[PDB]
Amino acid sequence: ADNLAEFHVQNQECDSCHTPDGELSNDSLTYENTQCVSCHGTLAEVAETTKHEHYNAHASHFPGEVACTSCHSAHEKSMVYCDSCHSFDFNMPYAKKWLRDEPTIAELAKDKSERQAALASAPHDTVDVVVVGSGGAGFSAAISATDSGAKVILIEKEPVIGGNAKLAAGGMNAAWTDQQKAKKITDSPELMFEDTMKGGQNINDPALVKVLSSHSKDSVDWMTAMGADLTDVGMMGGASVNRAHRPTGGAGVGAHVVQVLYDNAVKRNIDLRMNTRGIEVLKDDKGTVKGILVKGMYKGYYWVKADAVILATGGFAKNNERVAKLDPSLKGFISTNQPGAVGDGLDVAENAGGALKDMQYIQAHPTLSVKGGVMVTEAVRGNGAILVNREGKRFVNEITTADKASAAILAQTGKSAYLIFDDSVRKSLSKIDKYIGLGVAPTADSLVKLGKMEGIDGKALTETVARYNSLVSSGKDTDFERPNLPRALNEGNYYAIEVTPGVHHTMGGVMIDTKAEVMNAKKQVIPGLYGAGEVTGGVHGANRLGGNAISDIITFGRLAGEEAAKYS
Ligand SMILES: Cc1cc2nc3c(=O)[nH]c(=O)nc-3n(C[C@H](O)[C@H](O)[C@@H](O)COP(=O)(O)OP(=O)(O)OC[C@H]3O[C@@H](n4cnc5c(N)ncnc54)[C@H](O)[C@@H]3O)c2cc1C
Ligand code: HEM
Ligand code: HEM
Ligand code: HEM
Ligand code: HEM
Ligand SMILES: O=C(O)/C=C/C(=O)O
Ligand code: NA
Repeated sequence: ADNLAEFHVQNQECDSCHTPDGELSNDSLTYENTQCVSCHGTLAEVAETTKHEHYNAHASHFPGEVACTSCHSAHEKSMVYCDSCHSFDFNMPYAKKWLRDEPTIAELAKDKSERQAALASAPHDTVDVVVVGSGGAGFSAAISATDSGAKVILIEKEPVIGGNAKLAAGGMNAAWTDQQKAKKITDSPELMFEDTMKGGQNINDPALVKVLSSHSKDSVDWMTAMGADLTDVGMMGGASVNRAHRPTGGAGVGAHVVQVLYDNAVKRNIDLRMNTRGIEVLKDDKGTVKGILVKGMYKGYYWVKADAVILATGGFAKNNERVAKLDPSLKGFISTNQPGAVGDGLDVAENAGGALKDMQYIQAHPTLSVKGGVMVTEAVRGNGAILVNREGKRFVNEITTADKASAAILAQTGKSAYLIFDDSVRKSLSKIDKYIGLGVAPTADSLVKLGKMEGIDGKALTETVARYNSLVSSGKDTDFERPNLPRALNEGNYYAIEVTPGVHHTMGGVMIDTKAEVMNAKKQVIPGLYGAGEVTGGVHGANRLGGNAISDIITFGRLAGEEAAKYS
């Protein structure tokens, strides 16, 4: 067969997959996937037949109900979504190499003669709020607005939900939570505020950070009330105390949080449309939003009439060309992001009249696994790992900010460093088992062996750990002044993860006020237009603190959802 449909049509009718009229049920291909499931079983059940020791196409960390058509198209060869970050040994029938080729919003100007057509038609739907983007902000905003009584349509341009949010690992910052107090941590919203302002070099908009710190405990409560487990509280860089909340044992905060929001959305029957890209915010003749034109991958262009559009589209850290224009030093770097985190949501906010701010501050995460091409959480260092260079020496306060950590690693020989930890660190953070599973955490029972495996002087490495452990014992890092020394690295085996900075987060984005309203260049609110999450600028100034983005998208998404419901 040349394609999956052709393969099946040797012994099946078209309506084995299609509706009776043959029309695609919708852009999520809900009906069609239901047919794949009716014969092949759920994803879990498919997974059983495709196990590999350390990976499985059908049993991934992606939350929500991942459609089969996310990777298996019927009438054309299709791409494996995991190939956008990994290079696992897959043999998907009818596959084609991963290649993201999505027109920019500007390029879709080529469809004027179909967009105009769409805009002249009746709206496909009429609701109160359209939320664009199914990351943490979008889901929060959809839920929020629905809880407030608004009818929402939540759209997602990828075949899968979660954006970058589902990849999040280290934690969601919040101060003065019950979760913290359960752990004997003392903190305060003013402390979180102060950490964030200095972490962002005082570029941050103070009123936005006030929302961020003051709403954080509320955001953690809200999530917890929805089913989230944010009881593990870890240390992230640039933080005075542990406040990065995450699931018990130190599991990824992101997949979990997005999973909860998704289940909550499903429970509220929120209309969630996959393969549906927001293209252009529609304004009436008085300049308030009147809807949004979207491009359904299978239904084409259509618009939704709504009083409020909440842009929750994430950042542009995967778009290296845009990143390079704003920060020429990040050009050619690998990104930790999902494939569609390319800034099309900012273009949509900009075409609507939203002004942008702080675009030039683009965060590189210091520790992208060299081997794996994926983010290794800062929580690894927060929980006690150290960084060592090829020379086998520490060279930086590993819990400093992402900007200082990146520059320090890039100044090491080979422009990469090694996270070094033991079984005590491993065991304190379950997320580290995911890296051992990826094959990116080589291990050995001695640092000499470990260094010889990775090309780190073993004897230097061994002295470095012994030196580090002493400092942990004495309670002060006089070498690099790492202010939190949670654990000696002397339990069980030792592990090394080769790391180098990757593009990660765009701290710049659409200008919003404390009600998450998008402002134009003359600082005027554009009625009905809201922005939440990484698509906004001003929250994190020049350097976002680890944990603050997940705090931010829940806080701002919830807030946008409420404000929009209310605005109506
Ligand atoms: C690998 C990784 C791990 C991270 N770990 C952490 C962590 O522990 N703690 C932390 O604080 N931060 C962490 N971060 C940062 C944080 O996850 C992100 O900032 C991300 O969650 C921002 O959330 P968001 O809702 O704004 O956008 P995202 O979650 O990126 O979601 C936005 C959605 O919008 C969709 N979209 C975009 N444009 C359009 C359009 N025009 N139409 C329709 N849909 C559109 C995108 O496809 C995407 O799904 C991590 C980021 C990465 C990449
Ligand atoms: C878009 C929807 C579907 C997807 C993504 C899908 C997935 C797949 C794939 C990847 C294969 C292997 C093809 C090959 O080896 O060349 C396959 C085969 C098969 N499919 Fe599907 N399928 C879908 C719908 C269906 C439906 C509706 C039925 C039955 C009515 C079905 C029954 C089968 C059978 C019987 C086989 C051969 C092997 C087997 O499962 O015993 N599939 N399918
Ligand atoms: C000869 C038999 C079939 C015919 C004539 C047919 C017809 C079509 C048409 C016209 C479309 C595009 C609809 C649009 O763009 O609006 C489509 C898409 C689609 N069809 Fe089929 N179909 C057939 C069999 C199947 C089978 C056997 C499957 C799955 C095993 C399937 C699954 C799908 C899916 C998932 C889509 C969305 C796009 C894609 O993945 O290619 N169809 N089909
Ligand atoms: C219930 C949802 C899905 C169904 C029914 C389906 C169906 C299938 C089937 C029948 C096979 C052939 C494996 C075998 O049985 O020999 C397969 C293989 C495969 N599918 Fe799916 N699939 C689904 C979802 C997905 C998703 C979401 C992705 C990517 C994340 C994916 C990517 C692949 C890959 C990469 C292979 C080859 C497995 C390997 O080489 O280990 N599938 N799928
Ligand atoms: C269905 C699609 C995918 C599959 C099956 C998959 C598979 C895996 C596997 C097997 C691991 C090792 C730990 C574990 O077992 O979870 C892993 C880790 C990881 N993957 Fe994926 N991957 C997929 C897609 C992606 C994509 C598209 C990205 C980036 C956008 C990504 C980012 C990561 C990261 C950052 C890690 C490190 C551990 C963590 O944060 O949990 N994965 N993935
Ligand atoms: O877990 C991490 O390393 C990333 C955190 C962040 O980007 O906030
Ligand atoms: Na931003």
